Amino acid sequence: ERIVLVDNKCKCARITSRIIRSSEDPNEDIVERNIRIIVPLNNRENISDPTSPLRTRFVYHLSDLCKETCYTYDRNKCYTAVVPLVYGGETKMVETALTPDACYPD
Amino acid sequence: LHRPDVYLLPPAREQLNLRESATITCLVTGFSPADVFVQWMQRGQPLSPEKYVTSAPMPEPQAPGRYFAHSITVSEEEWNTGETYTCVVAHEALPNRVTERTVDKSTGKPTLYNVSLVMSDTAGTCY
Amino acid sequence: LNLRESATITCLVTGFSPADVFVQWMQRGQPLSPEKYVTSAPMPEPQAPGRYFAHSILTVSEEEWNTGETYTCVVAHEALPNRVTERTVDKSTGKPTLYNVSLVMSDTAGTCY
Amino acid sequence: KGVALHRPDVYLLPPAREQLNLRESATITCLVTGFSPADVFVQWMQRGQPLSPEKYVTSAPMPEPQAPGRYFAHSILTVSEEEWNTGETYTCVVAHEALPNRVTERTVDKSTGKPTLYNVSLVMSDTAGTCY
Repeated sequence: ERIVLVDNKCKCARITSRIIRSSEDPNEDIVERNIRIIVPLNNRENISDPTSPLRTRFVYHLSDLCKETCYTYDRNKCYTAVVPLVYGGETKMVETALTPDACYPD
Repeated sequence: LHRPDVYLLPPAREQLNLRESATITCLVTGFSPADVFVQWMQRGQPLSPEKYVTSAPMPEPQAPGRYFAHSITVSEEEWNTGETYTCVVAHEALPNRVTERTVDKSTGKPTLYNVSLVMSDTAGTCY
Repeated sequence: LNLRESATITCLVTGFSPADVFVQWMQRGQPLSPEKYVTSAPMPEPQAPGRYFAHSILTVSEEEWNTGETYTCVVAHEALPNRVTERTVDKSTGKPTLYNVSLVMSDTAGTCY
Repeated sequence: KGVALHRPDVYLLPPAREQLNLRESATITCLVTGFSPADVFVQWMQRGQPLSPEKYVTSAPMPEPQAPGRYFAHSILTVSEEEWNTGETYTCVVAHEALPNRVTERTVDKSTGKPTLYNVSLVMSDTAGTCY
């Protein structure tokens, strides 16, 4: 029986715990904590604005996230800007899509 | 008048190895004024009064105004599943007079971790 | 511990008949003043009729607790063969807590969520 | 009038490192591939400032070998090497009816181009955590 404590996807962490029943021994059951993280390795300090430097120093407080510039993107949430593209005579002041398959309307 | 503090103390292993029983407590302290309620809840059903003993709000030597109290038994082979033995505290100086905290058998000191973290370039969207 | 202001240590005595036990705290060879600790009065046990239980609470700052110290709890009751027993604590009284940390670097290896 | 609006894929390629040895100039490019139909407008923005059209020359779409329906084209810009030595990232825009927004943007500079050094200094602490 694995119990998921927090699955905060902004930091992309899957903190979760399990109990392991031992052999024919007194029931002083052990406690285990599997942790797995994901780092973009290619993103920047600001995940949306294309001006911040590259991600160099990473901080993972395993208590703060369980309640704030979260590193990885999300399945649906994203930030996007607007270009001055005109597209010839027919003016096209069109909103853009910074993240493909993630900035789609939802 | 101020914020009570609640902590959980799991039974010591030396008590459990006797294979006779276990004792679980959640200490409440650093609260003012006195006359603070405590209730024991398990699996959503109320716990019978006799299986727990509640102390009185005595003062503590360090903080004069603040008060502290105590509450406390299960069979040895019952806590192995935990059931987390929830205790809720009802104090006047609380948002909703509820500051529930609970700890199960799994909750506690971890013997080992085997923390296996992965990392790779093809990321950035929490795939 | 995680708020870093002070800590409390508790000594539990259980399953004694009759009443009138004695408890105090021994500090690495020298006693402490009585007001630094609070001893709960004897209380009848619900399950066991003739047995009793009691608590002793001692509060001391975390900063000095970061140093080892002994902080021994000593109890005297007639039922004991020598009429006196005691125990001790420390921050090192925990467990080894084996680690099995594994880390993978290659982006080529297949990853799962 | 009979062509599916396939997703116009856009890639950015930076000047080769060997080109940055004689300290003469550089050459960025953006290529669009796998789309239909033609008549796609492409240009570069420099931190939101429009770039002079004469500074760059784009290509004309031609049929893709593998997929006849898909087309592809290139746009090439030439800049000085010290401009990249100072950073000064740019972005290449697309104008094709396939995308609902009809526009996508990228970003190319020294940092994003083949980082030879990996300064990873991750910190992990408080393994117990407060997660309740």
